[PDB]
Amino acid sequence: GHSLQDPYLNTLRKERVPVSIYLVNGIKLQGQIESFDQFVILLKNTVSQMVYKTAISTVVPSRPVRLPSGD
Amino acid sequence: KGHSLQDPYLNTLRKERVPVSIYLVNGIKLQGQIESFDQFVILLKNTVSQMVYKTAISTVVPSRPVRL
Amino acid sequence: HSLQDPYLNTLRKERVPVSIYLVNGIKLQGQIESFDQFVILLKNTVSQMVYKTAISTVVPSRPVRLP
Amino acid sequence: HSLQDPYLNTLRKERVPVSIYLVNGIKLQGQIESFDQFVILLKNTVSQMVYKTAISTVVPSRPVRL
Amino acid sequence: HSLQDPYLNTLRKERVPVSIYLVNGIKLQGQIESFDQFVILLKNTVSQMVYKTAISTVVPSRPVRLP
Amino acid sequence: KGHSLQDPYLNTLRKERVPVSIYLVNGIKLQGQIESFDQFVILLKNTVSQMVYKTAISTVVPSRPVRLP
Ligand SMILES: [Cl-]
Ligand code: NA
Repeated sequence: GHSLQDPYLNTLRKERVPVSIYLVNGIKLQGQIESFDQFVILLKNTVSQMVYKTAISTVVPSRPVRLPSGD
Repeated sequence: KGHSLQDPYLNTLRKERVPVSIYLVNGIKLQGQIESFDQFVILLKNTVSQMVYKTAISTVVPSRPVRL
Repeated sequence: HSLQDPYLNTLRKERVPVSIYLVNGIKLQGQIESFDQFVILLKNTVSQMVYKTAISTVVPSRPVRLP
Repeated sequence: HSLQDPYLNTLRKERVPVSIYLVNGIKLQGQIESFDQFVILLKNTVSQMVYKTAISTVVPSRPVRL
Repeated sequence: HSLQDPYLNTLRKERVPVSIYLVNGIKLQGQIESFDQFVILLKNTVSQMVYKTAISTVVPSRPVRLP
Repeated sequence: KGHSLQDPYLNTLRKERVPVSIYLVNGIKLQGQIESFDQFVILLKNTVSQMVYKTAISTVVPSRPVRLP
């Protein structure tokens, strides 16, 4: 049922857009989205850290990105 | 019943481009307009469009009264 | 939902002033305008949509009918 | 289910005063009037509806056996 | 599930003292009297039912040897 | 996208006994090696042994790069 979530994350991934991921505790993670599934996002820099979507509040691209639908 | 209220409510905000605030469970206030949404996230536009997980949302507050 | 629906419907139909406390301790006040499985529309200055996942307790301002 | 329901039911039937602590740390107190899969109705001056998703612990004021 | 269940059942059967840390940082202590899919019943100085949704970590006072 | 990323990722950390830090939703940082895990919990071990609910985890951060899934 991720008809917007999946293509949006896929676009950020394919375009290698640096993102900020804000967590429910206010912490801010930064990096590039490497992969994701129903439950987690793999966010890359020094290592690739695995972020649980339950703990995410908002994903903020570092620059404007064009949604395609269909990814 | 859901989302018999939530969907038309967000869709109205979307179509009418109503300025809104989205308050998160940590207390953070996001501001902008609803660009689109699905079952689990809302895309909120301002300088970029940020994707907000509904799990993390407490309230959505339109900047003005909206119809149905 | 067995208990929520009648309880919220009584509050709505009777226009009972209510407080809704959120999981982070914030207190909202107003009246129930409508609801569905996942959200409550809380009226005052404007109608704000509250996600039930973010609600801890709903406290009426006066006693409400059984149930 | 197998523990939760009989436990809340016992508290309800025996009218045992309980404290319910929420995930934010706030303490509610009253007697459990009814409950379902999602909420507990907790009675004193008014009956307040508590979402189980927001509960940490239910602490009975006295020893209860199920 | 395949790990949580034998782990909790072992702590129960062997009356292992545990500390249960909640998502708000609060610490509960006691021994596990019983549990089901959604709650843990903790007993001792304080007797109480704990919702797993609110738990961050279960820290046994000594390591558990699993089946 | 991804199929199940979580299992092979946790399995690599488990099998290779890779030191990890697990950050919880309240900001608390746990450290150790992944002893085992299932769909809902992770058993972490070293200075303290403990069972962590995934519902309470924000991010798992390996101490060193982990092989491609
Ligand atoms: Cl009442
Ligand atoms: Na152990």
